[PDB]
Amino acid sequence: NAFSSFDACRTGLLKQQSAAVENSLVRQNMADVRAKALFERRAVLLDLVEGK
Amino acid sequence: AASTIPISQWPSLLYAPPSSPANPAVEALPEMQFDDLHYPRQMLLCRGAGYSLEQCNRMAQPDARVTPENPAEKLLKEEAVAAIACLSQREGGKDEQCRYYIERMYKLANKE
Amino acid sequence: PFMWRQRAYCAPVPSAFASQQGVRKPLLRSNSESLSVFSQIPDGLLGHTTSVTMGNSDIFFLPKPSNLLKIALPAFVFMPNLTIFTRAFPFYAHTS
Amino acid sequence: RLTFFDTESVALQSRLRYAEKQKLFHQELDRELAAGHIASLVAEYDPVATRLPFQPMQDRYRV
Repeated sequence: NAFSSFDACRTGLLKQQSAAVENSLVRQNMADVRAKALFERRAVLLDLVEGK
Repeated sequence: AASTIPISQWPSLLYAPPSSPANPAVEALPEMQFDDLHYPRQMLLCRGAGYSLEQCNRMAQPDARVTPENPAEKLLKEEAVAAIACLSQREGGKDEQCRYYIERMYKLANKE
Repeated sequence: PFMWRQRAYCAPVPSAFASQQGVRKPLLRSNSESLSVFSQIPDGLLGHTTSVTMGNSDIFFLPKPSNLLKIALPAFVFMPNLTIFTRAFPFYAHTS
Repeated sequence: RLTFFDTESVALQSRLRYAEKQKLFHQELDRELAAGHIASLVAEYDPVATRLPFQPMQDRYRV
């Protein structure tokens, strides 16, 4: 009756860790893609810029 | 008369406060509880058991480990209802219009 | 073991967060050791420091020239005479 | 004196062994508390942040 609760809390922590890893990966990848897109936009704007 | 309480006497001030016209139950102050971990812990345990979020939210229940209920609400029920009726009818007991019921309750609860 | 960011006396020393250093010294130490005297210093000569004794230095000598004096001097009574009226002492001690 | 009239030495030796036990106990206790403080940081630790952009994650950082 006590090992049940212990195992429940245990599996909860494990699931927390897995979900954290997955969500962090997703967020990181989205941010990196956005940064790359911004870099390309800046490249085209520098090709279009004018002055001296 | 009411002298300053230094910061070192605050822990005792919390569980033995000075007298006031509206005092709390000092004997019950160690029994006042309100768990901020109730629902997080419930969800964690259920998800570890293997249930889904919807099942967890349907099985969730509010915490019973809260501050106990006042026994007066069960012992002085009729007198309290009568006092509340008097107040509702007499504008909150202005100019001592519910003194009757209030004094009956006070006597019942205090006994000199 | 409940409020770590608020209880710094129970926290590790800053040399522990550094990840760099026969037998070696321990890598993990706490600030709570400051509350012990012999934590870091040794206990050498611990129960032998109260044994280093030095003698007193008073000399009880004073010349007693009585040829200078020709009169008696008053003297104190230090204890009651129990050799006389021994049996009644508890009964007459409070009088004068 | 030391051969026939000494018990303070034995008493002090016993007390000093007691003191050694006490010292080691306190030391281990403080070490354990500091270790728990450090363990409180494993929750903040995020092994995905070690990942380089557009590269796979390494099991070396305890996936």
